[PDB]
Order: sequence, then structure tokens, then C-alpha cells
Amino acid sequence: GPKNVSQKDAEFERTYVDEVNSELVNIYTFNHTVTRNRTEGVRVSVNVLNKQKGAPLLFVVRQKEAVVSFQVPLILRGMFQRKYLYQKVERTLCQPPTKNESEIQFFYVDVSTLSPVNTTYQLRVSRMDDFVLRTGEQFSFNTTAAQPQYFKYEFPEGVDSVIVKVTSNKAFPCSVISIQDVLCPVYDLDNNVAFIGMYQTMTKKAAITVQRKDFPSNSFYVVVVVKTEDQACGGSLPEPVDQGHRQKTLSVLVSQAVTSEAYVSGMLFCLGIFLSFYLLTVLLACWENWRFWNIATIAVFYALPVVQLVITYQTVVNVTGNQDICYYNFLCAHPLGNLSAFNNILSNLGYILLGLLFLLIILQREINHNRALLRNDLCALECGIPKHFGLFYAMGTALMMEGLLSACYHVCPNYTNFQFDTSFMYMIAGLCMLKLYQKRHPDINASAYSAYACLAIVIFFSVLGVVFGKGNTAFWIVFSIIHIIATLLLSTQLYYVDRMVLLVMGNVINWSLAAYGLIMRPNDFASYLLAIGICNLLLYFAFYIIMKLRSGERIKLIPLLCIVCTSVVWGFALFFFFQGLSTWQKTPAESREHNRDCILLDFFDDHDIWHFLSSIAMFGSFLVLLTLDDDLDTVQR
Amino acid sequence: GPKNVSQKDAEFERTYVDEVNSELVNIYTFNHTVTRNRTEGVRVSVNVLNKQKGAPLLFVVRQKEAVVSFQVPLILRGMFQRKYLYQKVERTLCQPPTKNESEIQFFYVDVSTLSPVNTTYQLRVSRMDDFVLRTGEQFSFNTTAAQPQYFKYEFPEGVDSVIVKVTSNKAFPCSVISIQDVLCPVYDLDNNVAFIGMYQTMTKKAAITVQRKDFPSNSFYVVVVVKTEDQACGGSLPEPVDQGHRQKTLSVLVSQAVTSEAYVSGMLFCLGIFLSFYLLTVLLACWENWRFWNIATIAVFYALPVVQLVITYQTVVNVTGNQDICYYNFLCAHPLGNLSAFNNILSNLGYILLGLLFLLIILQREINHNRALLRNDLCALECGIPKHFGLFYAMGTALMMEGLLSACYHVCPNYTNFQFDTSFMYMIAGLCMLKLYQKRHPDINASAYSAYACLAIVIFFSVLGVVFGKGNTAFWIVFSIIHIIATLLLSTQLYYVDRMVLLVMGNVINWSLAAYGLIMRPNDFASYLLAIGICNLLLYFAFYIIMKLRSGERIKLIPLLCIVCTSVVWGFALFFFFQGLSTWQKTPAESREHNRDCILLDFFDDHDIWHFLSSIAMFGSFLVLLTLDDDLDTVQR
Ligand SMILES: *[C@@H]1O[C@H](CO)[C@@H](O[C@@H]2O[C@H](CO)[C@@H](O)[C@H](O)[C@H]2NC(C)=O)[C@H](O)[C@H]1NC(C)=O
Ligand SMILES: *[C@@H]1O[C@H](CO)[C@@H](O[C@@H]2O[C@H](CO)[C@@H](O)[C@H](O)[C@H]2NC(C)=O)[C@H](O)[C@H]1NC(C)=O
Ligand SMILES: *[C@@H]1O[C@H](CO)[C@@H](O[C@@H]2O[C@H](CO)[C@@H](O)[C@H](O)[C@H]2NC(C)=O)[C@H](O)[C@H]1NC(C)=O
Ligand SMILES: *[C@@H]1O[C@H](CO)[C@@H](O[C@@H]2O[C@H](CO)[C@@H](O)[C@H](O)[C@H]2NC(C)=O)[C@H](O)[C@H]1NC(C)=O
Ligand SMILES: *[C@@H]1O[C@H](CO)[C@@H](O)[C@H](O)[C@H]1NC(C)=O
Ligand SMILES: *[C@@H]1O[C@H](CO)[C@@H](O)[C@H](O)[C@H]1NC(C)=O
Ligand SMILES: *[C@@H]1O[C@H](CO)[C@@H](O)[C@H](O)[C@H]1NC(C)=O
Ligand SMILES: *[C@@H]1O[C@H](CO)[C@@H](O)[C@H](O)[C@H]1NC(C)=O
Ligand SMILES: *[C@@H]1O[C@H](CO)[C@@H](O)[C@H](O)[C@H]1NC(C)=O
Ligand SMILES: *[C@@H]1O[C@H](CO)[C@@H](O)[C@H](O)[C@H]1NC(C)=O
Ligand SMILES: [Zn+2]
Ligand SMILES: [Zn+2]
Repeated sequence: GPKNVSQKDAEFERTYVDEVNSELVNIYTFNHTVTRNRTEGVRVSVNVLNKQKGAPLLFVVRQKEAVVSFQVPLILRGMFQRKYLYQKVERTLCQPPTKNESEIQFFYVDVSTLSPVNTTYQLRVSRMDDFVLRTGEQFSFNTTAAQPQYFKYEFPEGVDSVIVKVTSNKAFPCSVISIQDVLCPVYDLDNNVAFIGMYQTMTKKAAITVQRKDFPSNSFYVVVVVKTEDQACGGSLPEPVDQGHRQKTLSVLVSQAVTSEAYVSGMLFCLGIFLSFYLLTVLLACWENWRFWNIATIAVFYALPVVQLVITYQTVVNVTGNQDICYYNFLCAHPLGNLSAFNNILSNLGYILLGLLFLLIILQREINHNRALLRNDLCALECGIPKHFGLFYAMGTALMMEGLLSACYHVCPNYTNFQFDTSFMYMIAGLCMLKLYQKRHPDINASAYSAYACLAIVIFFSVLGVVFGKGNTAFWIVFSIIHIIATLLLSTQLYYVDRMVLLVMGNVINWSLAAYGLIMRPNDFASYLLAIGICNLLLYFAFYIIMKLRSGERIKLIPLLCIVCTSVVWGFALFFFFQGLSTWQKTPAESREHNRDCILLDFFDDHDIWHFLSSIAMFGSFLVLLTLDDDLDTVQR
Repeated sequence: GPKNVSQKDAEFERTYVDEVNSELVNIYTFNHTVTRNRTEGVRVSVNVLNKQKGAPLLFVVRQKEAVVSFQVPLILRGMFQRKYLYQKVERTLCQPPTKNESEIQFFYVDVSTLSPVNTTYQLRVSRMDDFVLRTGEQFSFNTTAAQPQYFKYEFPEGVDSVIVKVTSNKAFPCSVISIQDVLCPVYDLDNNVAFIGMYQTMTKKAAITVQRKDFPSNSFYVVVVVKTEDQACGGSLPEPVDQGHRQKTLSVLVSQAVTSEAYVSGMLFCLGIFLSFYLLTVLLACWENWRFWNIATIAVFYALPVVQLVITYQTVVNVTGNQDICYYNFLCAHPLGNLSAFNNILSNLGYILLGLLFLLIILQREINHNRALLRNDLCALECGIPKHFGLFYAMGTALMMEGLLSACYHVCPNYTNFQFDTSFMYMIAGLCMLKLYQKRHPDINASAYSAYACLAIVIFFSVLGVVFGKGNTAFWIVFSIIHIIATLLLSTQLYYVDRMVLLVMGNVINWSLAAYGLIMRPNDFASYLLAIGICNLLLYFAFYIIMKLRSGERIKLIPLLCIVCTSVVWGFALFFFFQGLSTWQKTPAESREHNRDCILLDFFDDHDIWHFLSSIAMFGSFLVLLTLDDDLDTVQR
């Protein structure tokens, strides 16, 4: 008729080996003492032995204000109707903050089974002394898919933001690191975990900025969960299948985030240099002298897509809390307002102020030229090299529009959102091809449409590469061969001592870039083709310099200095562009094992320094084009 | 020392009124008999009475192969640290499919509390006889936030796809309708629910297509959950707060989906008419006679964004199962392959074949014109009206590109993804303004750039309206006044009997459209401005006809027929364009209470008929422009 019920008084830190059957139920009564100030965490471990296939043990932990219950061997879901089985289950117990200063709290563990044979479990309830996290101290722990871990941080006084950094040494147990408030329960199951709070799938790295304003209890729970499968982290997979051998050893560090002097140090470093250029130029001019809207039209046909998509799409995460959508550099992302990576946006102040200053140069030069025309001298276009500021204006505005088309990319950098930032750098890379060429020929408008078509073709090839973002080896070699063919065909179009010497030093760099693209197989294709863009640009600059050099004229120092400085800055910028060029892989999990701290002035990482050197180098090359054949203001041949 | 444990034998369909305290535990033992063929569902209801604030009851349902456990009064989360409290909790019990043909199965209900005073619950375990769903039979039920319901469907033989339709009568309890397989457990909690399966937040309507290939058990569970708050369905909100009065009365119907004859009936109806046009024209021509890439360049600058974004973004849902992302017409969406709304994509076969046929017309006419030029007659441009097929080619290709720019919108129609489909209809609406105008003037290229700028300005206003998609009343009235100002300014530019009579019938329709835009305040702005586009287009056509009518010439019938037929088809198309024009609101929940069944041939809804009549009307108007001033091939004044 009735069952045996064995009610017994148990203790902490003492393994209990008992056994139950279909007609026995074991009820253990643990107690402890909780204190207002110091907190502690009970963790229950249960482990059946040589378990039979009949019926699981069923465990119930009853507290004053919550009930937890599971069934051991725990069975978790695969993906395509697969089941994984764990002989060993553990959970920490959520307990609401205490009211009294110290009190005694009980809780009972109920073990029962419906299997008609004995089963020998192994209960053990243990106190946790490393529950609370401390600011700046690394701390390790192990957790399988059946043993979700969680710890508790609470902000000190005067810390209004921290950043949680979790880092494992191996890649293929997956994980989720959620950060929730301290209101029980705690969603730390494979299904509950993504319900609230901000989470991040991790493979080797995870980082989450947390702010005090979110949590009125001045604390939060860091919850670490390990997934049954590694598909969502790039891995591959081959009735229940035993999977109790798969741990993950982690390390959690919670350090304070920059307060306010980083912000001002970022502004007062953008403004303190990009205005240095302004003053330098305006003071140089006095010494020297006293000793239509097509770009914006295309940008407006693209902007409402870019602007609306990115603005709406950031808010989606900002209201969701799923940080696997936008591919920031989470170690260096210092949010202001609703902007997550604020520094990745000031870093585009260069392009803006530099395109603007280039325009303000061209304006003055054009009106000076028309005033000198009103002086009625023979140096209209014969004694000089025919002036056409129409394309200089184009460069000076395209730089401005680049300082906006990527400042919107760096709001949710993403797989789809990519081509915005770097494709617009081909346009400005194309114009330098035009003007230089145009600087030796009367009509280029017939080839201007062809240049627009060539840029569109490059963008289409970039789109194709982005579509096959997992580009096969055949994919890579196909582009390799077609680009070598393009180089070989382009060598002919430029046809002596140095005329053919150019080809000696061109094909080698073509091969070198292709070889690195093949061997690295970088996930990024457009930003890789950009490297070829700059390489061709610099080679063309050098070649035109060489051809100008086989005439008995003399280059004035004022542009020669520009050539050398622009070359050196392009030396820097490609370095900081290759440091981050592999830092973007398929899945946000391993697109996160390439992050890195803020390098310069606590606020800017690599990419934020490339957003600087790129603008300064391109401005330097603009001035090179403006002033390169400047000395030829007398010869009318 | 030890507790009282009262183990008792209970029965189904019999309310149990008992009471427990800190030192009593009640264990009820229910049993039943399960059969291989017929299935049934146990549903437990528990209801504490006049509950005190101390400590909840804790309930545990232990079965052979699963453990469920909750705590009554159940407390669920608000949004900003709010708690809602339910004195009444129910759950159905998942039980795995039985092995034997019939067997006896036990399960125990454990009720216990840690409160040191009596608490009077009310247990009741009831069998469910309407667990299994049947194909084609409506069925109702009630469910609060604490009582998640779920039922079981299993496909018959010969049904490889069904569509679940759930429809409530009131709007502000929210819901989630998940559809999962029949492997226990069943995720029917506010946190588990979105873990697997395909779900849909509902307010008044929900529909989910389900296919047999997904489920190897030839069955699935429909799970209905009611949310604590209505924020994610457009509603607004004002220690635990009692919320036990908020039900939701639903109705679930699971009907078979179209097998294959709908698909062929859709193709053989697109091909059976858009080729009727082909044969009609090619046979008309014999009787009558025997009795550069700018559009594609803009489309390519937009396509890789459109193509890549939409293709990637459909797969996101297709691998997620969260159907609150893409705004289909779920009642009419007949998927093929990975395409959800396949019919919404064939419906753009018109634009393709009709733009193509228009081009093939223009080609023949141009070569006929050049051959006639080789005949060396005086009717070069004087005796006729100056021929320039350059813009006719533009229309004939822009229609093709519209049959692709919206056929990609109708893959995940969305808030961001919108402007693709209808903005490209302004371009073709603009060209008809040009050519007609161009048909009376020698130079329009000076105003061609202005027309491009005007279209860009309209697109920018559309983008601004889309950004403020929740446009305020001040927003609407601002556009109202500025558009009336635009109409008043445009009236002057066209300056008699009828010259000023035109203005009498123009401002009235301007006011009428503005008034309907204000009163309805449609969520869609660009597609609303399109109505003004067609209205202005038709008025301009009529006006040019009137001015041609005050000359003593005679319009040939061949274009006059075209005028009248194009007018009537534009009569139809605007009707089907207004039937779906409010069917797109802010949230996918209520963007779903405007769906409707497939109207024509089991396969096409309203919007799929507008994708037809729009193409045919625009093609008709193209031929009107081509043939309108055709008779003037003799007059050289
Ligand atoms: C609360 O603590 C433990 C439960 O783990 C119970 O066990 C004994 O407690 C006494 C002190 O009160 C000590 O002898 C030991 O800590 C325990 N006994 C042994 C043999 O180790 C204790 O009785 C519990 N108290 C109540 C009121 O339940
Ligand atoms: C987590 O990592 C391992 C998981 O196996 C735990 O056991 C250690 O494993 C390696 C090799 O056996 C060594 O680090 C030690 O010899 C093992 N520890 C022993 C035997 O006690 C390891 O203890 C765990 N580390 C924690 C919890 O900090
Ligand atoms: C299984 O069924 C019920 C539990 O609801 C138990 O109760 C009695 O069953 C007998 C028939 O076996 C009938 O008299 C009634 O259905 C129940 N009694 C009364 C007074 O209504 C039954 O004993 C259970 N059997 C076992 C073996 O547990
Ligand atoms: C679900 O709807 C109501 C929820 O209150 C249930 O009760 C009915 O409510 C209205 C007004 O009282 C009427 O339809 C009936 O008079 C009520 N039913 C009664 C008194 O039995 C209703 O029963 C539920 N319908 C179901 C479960 O089908
Ligand atoms: C437990 O079961 C045994 C026999 O199985 C019986 O003698 C005893 O009375 C039961 N109850 C106990 C030990 O409390
Ligand atoms: C502490 O003691 C009990 C413990 O719950 C309860 O009365 C209350 O929380 C506190 N009361 C006093 C008087 O401190
Ligand atoms: C099962 O467990 C009980 C509890 O100790 C034990 O007495 C018994 O011998 C075991 N084996 C069987 C067959 O009951
Ligand atoms: C239940 O408690 C009562 C007193 O509270 C005691 O007399 C009895 O022995 C206990 N056990 C039962 C009724 O099984
Ligand atoms: C039916 O009876 C029991 C019930 O579990 C078990 O042996 C098995 O499921 C079936 N056995 C036979 C012989 O049918
Ligand atoms: C509490 O419940 C028990 C169980 O019936 C009852 O005997 C008792 O009178 C109730 N009240 C108190 C104060 O114990
Ligand atoms: Zn960038
Ligand atoms: Zn459409």
C-alpha cells in the first residue's frame, strides 16, 4: 500500500551514498545560517552509478520560496532528434536577499524513483565560498552541459560601469554567458538562458559591459552555460548518447571601465591634431604668397538604406540583449548614449575635417586661378598643365562621404552591413587614377563612364565574394588567376629603359598579394581587394613620377615632401589595416577570439587608428595630386 | 523531529480540498490507463485560497520519466522589475508515446510548504478528451498567463502539409503559439517557449504552415502561452500585483494546405496571359503593316545590398523559427524550397515579360525608323514629332528592374526592407512626365538632372517618413501643407477656357488624397505617396490629351483604345492597392490581424493581383506614350 519515506537530517560537505526504489522516498533536511552582509551559495551535486535504462531518479529541492526539480541521468537535446545523457548533475540554489541580519534557513532534498529496482545515487550538498566576485581578480571553474555555473558581482561605491571578461583556453565546448539581475529564479538552463539579460556565445573569449543604472540592486549574476553541440560556434558533429566527458575550464575577471577622462582624451586628441593640420596650412599659405552633385546623389540613394537599416538594427539588439548580432571589438567599445562602440565613430572625424579642408583649399586655388585669369596672362592652359578643379572637388567631397558611410557601418558592423565602409574607398581610389591620367590628356569623359563601370564591376565582384563568404579554394584560385590575367592585360595597355622596368616590379607585388590572399584565405574580400587598390595606386604614382623624372625639369620641394610623407603614412596605415584584417570570421563566437584592448589613450584600438591614418594618408595624396606638376607653370609645349 | 507525511490515493475529476503547514506533506497517488492508439492528456489544477504573504505552496508532479514542479501563487516577471501574482496554476502533463498497446501508469503529486501556518489549496486532476486535434474542426479554450495550454495534432495519410490558424476576438492579452515535436518535455513556460519550434506572437490572428518532412513522428504539439504584458503587441502599461483576471479565449483550426495543382495553376495562369499579350501584339503587327545603362547601374549599386541582405535575412528566420521578423500574409503564403511566400514572387512575372515585350517593340520601331530614313523621305523630324527612343528604352528596362527590385522585397517584407519595392515605381512614374514633356520640347537634358534630383528628393522625403514611421499628427499635417503648397506652386508653372479648368479638377484630388492620408494616417508613407504619383500621372495624361484636343487633328483609334483600357486597368489596380494599403502596422502581432485568404485560383491574394494589374496598366500607358501623337506623321509646322 504505502511507500517507505525515510526522512533524515543531512549535513553540508558530506557525500551521501544511499539507494531508492519504486517504493522508497528519501527526504534529506539541510539547514544553514545566512547573513545580511556576507553571501554564500549552496551547490547540490547528484550522481547516479552504473545507471540502468529503466527510469531516472527524480530530485526535488524545496526551499522557503522556490522549488527546483530535475531528473538524473539528465537528458538534453541534440539538434536533429539526438539525445545526450549525463550521469552527473549539479545546480547552485538561488536564494533571495535576506531580511534579518542573520537567520537560519532550511531546505529539503527529495529523491524518488518509479523504477522497480534499486538505484544507487550519490548526493552531496556543498557550500560555495567563492560565490561573490571581486573586482580585478581572475578566477577559474569547470562546468559541463549538466552543471551550469553562476557567480555574483556587486558594484563597489564609485564604480558605475564594469566589463566582464571570460576567457577559455580551448574552442569546442560552446557556452553562453548571460548577465542577469539578482531577483530569483536564475535562468541557467539550456532553454531558459536566453530569456532575459544580455548574453554572448563564447568559444575562447567573451566580454560584456555592464552599467549600474541597469541594476537597482547594485549587483548581478554572471551565468555560464555549456551547450550540447558546437554548431553555433563553427564546429561539426558526427536514443541518448553518453556525453559526460566534455568540460570547459573558464576564467572570469570583472574590471572597472573608463570613467570620463577617456572620453575627453579621445575628443581632445581628434580635435588636437585634425585642427593642427588646419593651422599648419593656413599659416603656410601666408608664407608662400607673401615672402555636379553626383557623389552626394549616389550617397543619398545609398544613405536612407544605410542610415535607416543600421539605426533600426542597432535598436533591435539594444532592446533584445543578444550580443551575437553586431560584430564589435568588445574589449574596446566605450558606449555613449545608445551607441555601443562610440570610439569607432569619432575615429571617422578625420575623413570629415580632412575632406572639408581639402575643399577649402580647392576653393581658394580656383578663385585665385580665376583672378589671375582676369589679370589676362598667357598662362591659361598652355604655359601650365590644364586646370580642372572639377575632379578635385569630387575627391574632396568623396572623402567627406566616406567619413559618413563607414561611421554608419561602425554601429553594427555585420556580415550584410559590410560593403558600406570599404567600397566607397575604391571610388576615391579610382579618382586618383583618373586625375593623374586626366592630367596628361584632353578628354577623359569618354573613359569616365568606363571608370564608373569598372568601379561597379569591382563592387559586383566584391558582392559575389561576399555572397560566397565561405569562398572555396576553387573560388580563391579563380580570383587569383583572373586577377593575374587582369594584371597581364593591364601591363600591355601602358605600351625603352624604365617603361618595361615598371612591369618587373609590378607583377611581383601582384603575385605577392595574390599569394597572401590564397594562403591566409581571409574571410574579408572587399577589404582585401582594397590592399590591391592602394598597391596599384602607389605603383601608378611612382610610375608617373618616373616618367616625369626622365625630363630635365625639377620638382619643387613643396610637393616632394608631400610624396614622401604620404608614402610613410601609407606605410603605417597598411600595418594597422593588416593587424585587423583577419579579425572577422564566420561566427560571432570566434569572431570574438580576436579582440584586443584599447591601444592608444585608453579609448582607441587598431581599427580606430586605421580610421585615422587612412584619412591622413589619402589627404596627403590629394595634395600630392594638386601640387605634383605644379612647377610646370611656364612651359607651353 | 519528523514531519507528518500523508500518502493518499486520489482520483481524476474530483476536487481535493486539503491543507498543509510547515510540518505536513501531502502525497496524492493518481493512476490511469494509456492506450497505443487513443491518446489523452492529464491536466492538473491547483488553487490556493485567500493566500497569506508568508510562503508559497510547492507542488511537484512526479511521473515515470519526468518531474514537473512549481510554486503557487505563481509569480511571473513584469518588464521593469514588476511582479504579477496568480492564485491559480494549471499544467498539462507531457507523457512519452507508450510502448505496449495498453498499460497502467502512475504519477504522484507532492504538496508541501515551509510556511508555519495552515494554507488551504484546492487540487484537481482532470483527464482531457479534446487533446488530439482533428483536421478542419474549430475548437475553443481559455488560458491565462499561469495556465499554458497545448494540444496535439497528427497528420493523416496523404497530407504532407497543414496550416494552423488561431484566432481570438480581443486584442490585449498577448500570446505565443509555438509548434514543437512530440518528444517530451514541452516548453510551455514564459521562458522556455521561444527555445525551439516555430512561434508567432498573436493578438487577433496567427497562422503557421507545418510540413510532414519536419516531424518524423507524424505529429506535433501546438502550444499556446499568454504573456504578462502587451508591450510587444502595441499595448501600454500603468512587490507582486494580482493579475488573475486576464484570460484569452482562442480557437484553433488545422486545415490541409494546397497540394500541387495550385502551383501549376499559378504558373499556367501567369504564362497563359502574359504570353497572350505577346501573341496579340505579334499578330496585330502583320495586320497593320500588311493590309546608357544608367538604370541598371543604379540597380547594381542597390542590388548587392538588396540581394545579399534579403537572401541572408530570410535564412536567419529559416534557421531560427521566429516568424515575427518577416511580414508575410501568412494565410496566403505557399512556400517552395526555402522561399516562404512563393506566390508573392511569381506575381512579378508581369513586370519582367512586359518590360521585355515593350523593349522588343521599341527595337522593331527604331530599326523601322532607320530603314525609312534610308528611304530618304522628308519625314525625319519635321513632318512627324521628333523621335527619341532613348527614354522609351529607359522605361522598358526600368519595368524589368521593378520586376526584380520588388520580387526581392517579397522575400522578407519588413520595416527596413520596404523602400525597395515602391520607390522604383516613382522612377517609371517620373519618366512618363519627361517623355510627354519631352514630346513638345527640344532640350530636356537640362531638366533631366533636375528630374533626377526631384526623384531623389521624393525618395528622401519617403526616407524621412519611414524614419518617423510612427508619424505624429504634426508630421502628417506638415506633409499635408507642404504638398498643398507644392500643388499650388505647380499650378502656376503651367501658365483661356480649359487651361485654368485643369486647376479646378486638380486641387480637388490633391485635397482628397491629403484628407484621406490625414484621416487614415496609414503606416505606409512611400506606397501612399505612390497614389499621388499615379494621380498626377493620369491628370497630366488627360491634360495633354485636352491640349491635343483643341487642335483640328484626329487621334487614331489604335492609341485611343490604349488610353481607355489603360485607364480602366488603373481603375482596378488602385482598388487592389487600397485593399492592401493599411495591412502593415507597427508590430508583427497586429500586422497579422489584417491577413486574408487566397482570392484567385487558391494561390494569389490581393497584393499578388496588384503585382499584376500594376504591370499591365503601366505597359498600357507605355504604349499610350509610344502611339499617342502617332497620327502627326505629316504635319511639319
Ligand atoms: C541544523 O544543522 C545541522 C544540519 O546540517 C543539524 O545537525 C547537528 O547540529 C548540531 C548543532 O545544532 C551539531 O551537533 C552538528 O552540527 C549536527 N550534528 C552532527 C552529529 O554533526 C542541526 O540539528 C540542525 N538544527 C535544527 C534545529 O534543525
Ligand atoms: C578543472 O579541470 C580539470 C578537469 O579534469 C580538473 O581536474 C584537473 O585536471 C588536470 C589533469 O588531471 C589537472 O589540472 C589536475 O591534476 C586535475 N585536478 C585534480 C586531479 O584535482 C581541475 O581540478 C579543475 N580545476 C578547477 C576546478 O579549478
Ligand atoms: C488505480 O485507480 C484508482 C486511482 O484513481 C484506485 O482507486 C479505486 O480503483 C478501484 C478499481 O481498481 C475502484 O473501486 C475505484 O476506481 C477506486 N476506488 C474508489 C472508492 O473509487 C485504484 O485502486 C488504483 N489501483 C492501483 C493498483 O493503484
Ligand atoms: C472561456 O470564457 C469564459 C471566461 O469567463 C468562460 O465562462 C463563460 O463566460 C461567459 C460569461 O460568463 C459565458 O460564455 C458563460 O456564461 C461562461 N461560462 C460558464 C458560466 O460556464 C467560458 O466557460 C470559457 N469557455 C470555454 C472554456 O469554452
Ligand atoms: C518500511 O518498509 C519496511 C519493509 O519494507 C517496513 O517494515 C516498515 O514499517 C516501513 N516503514 C518505515 C521503516 O518507516
Ligand atoms: C527576524 O526574525 C524572524 C525571521 O524571519 C522574523 O520575525 C523577521 O524576519 C525578523 N524579526 C525581527 C523582530 O527581527
Ligand atoms: C534493494 O535495496 C534495499 C534497501 O537497502 C535492500 O534491502 C535490498 O536488498 C535491495 N535489493 C532488492 C532486490 O530489494
Ligand atoms: C502526524 O502528527 C500527529 C500529531 O501532529 C502524530 O500524532 C502522528 O503520529 C503523525 N503521523 C501520522 C498521523 O502518520
Ligand atoms: C508490456 O508490459 C510491461 C509494461 O512496461 C513491459 O514488460 C513491456 O512494456 C511489455 N511487455 C510485454 C511482454 O508485452
Ligand atoms: C492547522 O491544520 C491542522 C490540520 O487539520 C488542524 O488540525 C489545525 O487545527 C489547524 N490550525 C492550527 C492552528 O494548527
Ligand atoms: Zn571600418
Ligand atoms: Zn509589392
